[PDB]
Amino acid sequence: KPIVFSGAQPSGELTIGNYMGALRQWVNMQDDYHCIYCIVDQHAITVRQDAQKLRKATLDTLALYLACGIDPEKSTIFVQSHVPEHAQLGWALNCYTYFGELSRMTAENINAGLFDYPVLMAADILLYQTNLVPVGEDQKQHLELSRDIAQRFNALYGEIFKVPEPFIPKSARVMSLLEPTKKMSKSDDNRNNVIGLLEDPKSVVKKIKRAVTDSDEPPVVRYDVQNKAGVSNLLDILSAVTGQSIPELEKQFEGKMYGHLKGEVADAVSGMLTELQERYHRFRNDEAFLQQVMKDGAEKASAHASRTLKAVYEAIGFVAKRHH
Amino acid sequence: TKPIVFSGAQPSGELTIGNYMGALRQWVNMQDDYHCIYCIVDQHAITVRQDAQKLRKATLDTLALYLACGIDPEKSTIFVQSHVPEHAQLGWALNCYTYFGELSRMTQFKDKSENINAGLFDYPVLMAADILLYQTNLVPVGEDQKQHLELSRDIAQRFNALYGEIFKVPEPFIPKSGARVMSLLEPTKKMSKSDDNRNNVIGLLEDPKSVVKKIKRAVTDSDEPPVVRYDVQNKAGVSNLLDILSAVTGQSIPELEKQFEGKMYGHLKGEVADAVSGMLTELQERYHRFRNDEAFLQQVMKDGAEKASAHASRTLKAVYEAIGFVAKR
Ligand SMILES: Nc1ncnc2c1ncn2[C@@H]1O[C@H](COP(=O)(O)OC(=O)[C@@H](N)Cc2c[nH]c3ccccc23)[C@@H](O)[C@H]1O
Ligand SMILES: COc1ccc2nc[nH]c2c1
Repeated sequence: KPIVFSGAQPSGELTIGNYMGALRQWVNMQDDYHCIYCIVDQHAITVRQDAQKLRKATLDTLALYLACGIDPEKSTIFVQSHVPEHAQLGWALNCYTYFGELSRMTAENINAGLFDYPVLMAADILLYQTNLVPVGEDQKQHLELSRDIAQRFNALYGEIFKVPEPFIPKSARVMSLLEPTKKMSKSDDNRNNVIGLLEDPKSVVKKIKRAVTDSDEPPVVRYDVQNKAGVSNLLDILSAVTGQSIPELEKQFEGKMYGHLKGEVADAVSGMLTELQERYHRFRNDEAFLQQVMKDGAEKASAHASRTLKAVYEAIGFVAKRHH
Repeated sequence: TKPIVFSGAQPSGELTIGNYMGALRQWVNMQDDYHCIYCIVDQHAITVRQDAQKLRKATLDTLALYLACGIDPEKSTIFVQSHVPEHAQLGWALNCYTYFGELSRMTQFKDKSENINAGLFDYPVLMAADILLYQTNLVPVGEDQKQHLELSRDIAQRFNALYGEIFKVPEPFIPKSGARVMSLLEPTKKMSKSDDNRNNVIGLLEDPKSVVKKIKRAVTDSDEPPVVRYDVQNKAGVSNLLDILSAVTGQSIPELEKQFEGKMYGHLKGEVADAVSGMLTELQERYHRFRNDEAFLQQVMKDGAEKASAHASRTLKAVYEAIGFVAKR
């Protein structure tokens, strides 16, 4: 099976765009690939965090990924800081990364971590002999650096690393509720644009009801991204939840207004979210289960990570560690 | 418990008399008075590109040389940096509490700057992690590491202010003489352990006969008559020789100045060559005994890494608890 590596930020509150797009897709491909999910708490501290919130957010992220359907028996899920090999390889790879490359990544009051984290990101991927990396547009420059580091290192010492590839195929279109041209992003400043995975029925209704549509006369529920971005976004969201086709939904809403569309979308999204929240709260409230998931995952990751690091360390020419 | 001493040296190039006077000499003398931990910093060495076989050999060379200088494994903890994962772990964490401007302003980074890698830029942060891991009180180094040591104090204070008494704020221990030994043919420049011109340097593993010839050819000055007195502006070479003689013998500069009244640079150089040649002969005798005893070197690295890991993990656990990571179970 090809190895897939995904970094999960313990800070990003996931939206329905994250779930119905990328996540639900990957939950269904756990028997096709050897998937690795890394909760990146060492990346998170590049921005200053409240200590207690970061600890909570780490566990919130673990429970939500399990709630979405990540299976710790099939996939490997773990906390980044629990595996020392990431930092160990991170430093080694600093020495085979040009300063110019990090300065070219798109002044003196910035912390060194925020400047230097793309090297740790490269080490995260290269530790596990990774074949595929699903990235957004924003993470593409980081993957190229990881690929350039791997090729540069292999040219000097032989075939130590796999040169990773991006996962090209896309999933599910979910746009922002008040700016349907812009995609629904977890990083969005305005939260009225997004529907979080842990939102209750009343909060979704309020946000869906206020979603921008259009001033067509008569009002007509038809798919058209150019001219009816808002109405089209609501149909896409409804299609993603229920599995019904857009033309099937256009037939369903024939002679119906936007208020009735918005009601069916709110009803459907909350039906999906309520099952996901049952799972979330059940996993999140069981500390013994979360501890056992983290131990097994870190144990799995560390076994594989140490094999690569030992080869990296042997190649560079360090004296081998004495054990007992 | 005793206050803690930590220091380290790179296994790259070949250690000089400069490295001995500014650091190793103080390391040997501190062993009973304080709890001493000394480290071979192979992770710092790879910031400059090494041959793989040369790096492995240089690590074991450096270990043997510590032992030959008088670093006793029964008194001090001696280990290889890469054998303790906690150095890289804390190093990353301290990156997030170090400003970019602090690293870009570094003298040592600018001088070292074809292969300008991120490790060379990020060098002082890992050095801070080396020191702060062991609750270090004193750091015996040469003058050229003063700026690096300032940053690890700043980092320690900055972190402690936010999270409490996690680190000790370390203090430099720079010697009165031999803190900055200068090049023999270029006494305005520091003696390096990777100088292209080898005649600038007195290697610790260099043939004493060859070392005596380098001292004889060391540049002095055009003063008429020749006078042996300390003056780094106008008499850099003579001052460097007086400084070397002071540090080997333990005698002060004014003591030596009186001793050389009415004498010239032939007497000065004869004394320096004699004192240094005798020290390196004895040092190299002990060296080959330790260096060829692989089982002894294997046991020192094992015991040292074990002692280091126990202490380093105590500090890292508290750092990780403070910053808000979920603890490893
Ligand atoms: N010409 C000279 N005259 C007098 N002293 C000198 C001369 N050249 C070097 N030194 C001193 O020798 C020690 C080793 O330096 P390295 O370059 O091996 O290695 C270095 O420059 C350190 N960054 C290694 C290190 C890494 N982590 C640490 C933590 C604590 C202390 C030291 C370290 C140093 O103390 C240095 O000040
Ligand atoms: C890029 O990752 C790393 C890893 C360990 C480190 N220690 C100091 N800087 C570091 C950077």
